[PDB]
Order: sequence, then C-alpha cells, then structure tokens
Amino acid sequence: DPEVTLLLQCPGGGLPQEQIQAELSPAHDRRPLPGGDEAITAIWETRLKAQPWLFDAPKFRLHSATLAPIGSRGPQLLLRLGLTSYRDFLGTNWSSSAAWLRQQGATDWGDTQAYLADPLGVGAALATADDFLVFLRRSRQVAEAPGLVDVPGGHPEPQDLAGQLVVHELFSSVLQEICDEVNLPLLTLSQPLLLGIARNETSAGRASAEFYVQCSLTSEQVRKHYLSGGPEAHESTGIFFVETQNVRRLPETEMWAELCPSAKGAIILYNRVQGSPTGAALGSPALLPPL
Ligand SMILES: CC(=O)N1CCC(C#N)CC1
Repeated sequence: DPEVTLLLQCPGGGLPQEQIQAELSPAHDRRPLPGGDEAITAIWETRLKAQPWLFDAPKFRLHSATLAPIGSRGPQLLLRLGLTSYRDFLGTNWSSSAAWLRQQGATDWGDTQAYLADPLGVGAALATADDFLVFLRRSRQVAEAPGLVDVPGGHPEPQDLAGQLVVHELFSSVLQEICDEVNLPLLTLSQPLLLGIARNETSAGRASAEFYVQCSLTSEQVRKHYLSGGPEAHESTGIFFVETQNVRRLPETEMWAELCPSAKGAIILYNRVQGSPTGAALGSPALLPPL
C-alpha cells in the first residue's frame, strides 16, 4: 500500500486524552515558499474568481509526534503542532507542483514537508454494540477521492498550558464529526482512544490522527439514525457495516481498492492496535484462526 505510511503506532491498545501533551508553536509552521507565498495567493484568487462562495478556515499542522519509552509512567506522547489553513493546503499539498515542493524541502531544510501546509485530519474506527465497524460512501461529485469508501472524520478548525486545550479539541472533534455525519446521539459514544497517525502519500504526505470509538447502539440502530436525517443531513451517499471478524483480512478483499488512503490508515491501525492479541487466551487457535 504505497499510498499510506504509518508515522505513529500507539501502545497499550491506544492512548486516552489524559496521557497526551501538545506543543502548539510557530516553530512548527510551514516555511515560506522559496519564491514567496505570492504563488499560494495567486491559486486562491483564481479559485475564488470561479467559486466566490468558498471561504478560508484555520487548521492544525502536524510537525511531528514523539512517543515516550514504552511501559513508562507520566505523559506517553508529545504532539508538535503549528497552524495552517484551507488556502495554504490548496496552494501546496493539492498543487500540481507538490512533488517539486517536497524535493526543495529536502534540499533546503532536510525535511520533505517543510514547504507543505500538512493540515491534521481526524478519523475513527467506529465499532457497534454487535461488533461491526462503520463505513461511508463518498459522493462521486466531490474533490477528494470521489466515489471511494471512507470512515467518519474531518479536519478540525482551532477555537501543556495551551496544549491541554488543543488535545481536548482534537478528541472533541472526532466525536462531533461522528454526531454531525452519522446522526448519532453523543451519549451513545465512548471517550476516544488514539490508535496512531497515518500519512496520505497521494496528497503529498498530509497526516490524520486515527481513533477507536465504541457505540452502545447495534448496526441496525446506527443505520436508522443515519437514514432518518434524510439526504441533507450527511455529505456521504450511503452507510454500510463489516463484522470486526472480517476487518482482519480486509486488505485481501475487493473492498481494499475502493478505500481512500485515510480510511486504509484507520483499518491498518485498528488491526495492529485493537486486533492482534498478545495473551494466551485471545491468541489460542480457535479464537485467532491461522492464515
Ligand atoms: C483533499 C481535500 O479536498 N481536502 C482535505 C484537506 C482539508 C483541508 N485543509 C479539506 C479538503
């Protein structure tokens, strides 16, 4: 799967909010382009003169994420974050020249991402009470990965002593994205666990934090809530469910070729961090069938 790379695999079956620190610093921002940020401004102008109802929004930028030594006490992860925008994304990662910016970043800064917006996404492996994961079909008329399969998620918009508020907005945003798109009540959802961070190599290396969330409703009740919003309550065109039993071999199915890179990231991290048992009981052959 060349279109997805793992940046972080979390320990302990995944990390809760209270074990993560963030450092939000202008040292973690995109570097100005070599010939100047006028090139981003020019792309934006062209776009607004065709689609004048579009608007900019601030986004978090991922610089890097450092895991503590495994088995340690105290905070287990440091997220190094900067700020970027939807405009900066359109002028860098989305640009036809994005590969030239990556080579220039290697040359000038020893950092393939130095000249890229790299907005941070969130996604969820969302499990039902009857042990299915939740999938969504993308519209064939959208910009990103038209007609492909996705999981619930989005790109959070901003508003350890500013840090803890930032970690809170990241965990809050994955629940809000599930409530807005799947139409589920907030009280049916568990507190999220962070599984890891995946990069989309088809969008010049931008990263998404992938979370595990449990729902107290069955697949049938989740479907009812999604459909009862009507066509205007969701951006997706359909919902469907795969047994957690069968997610283990999803990369061997015809479904895999239809998954967008960020959904492939969520399923790889679910399989490595929540699947793949380590103990004698769950590792026994009748519960973990060989092949
Ligand atoms: C690929 C695409 O269109 N996206 C994903 C990145 C996000 C930002 N910023 C919103 C739009």
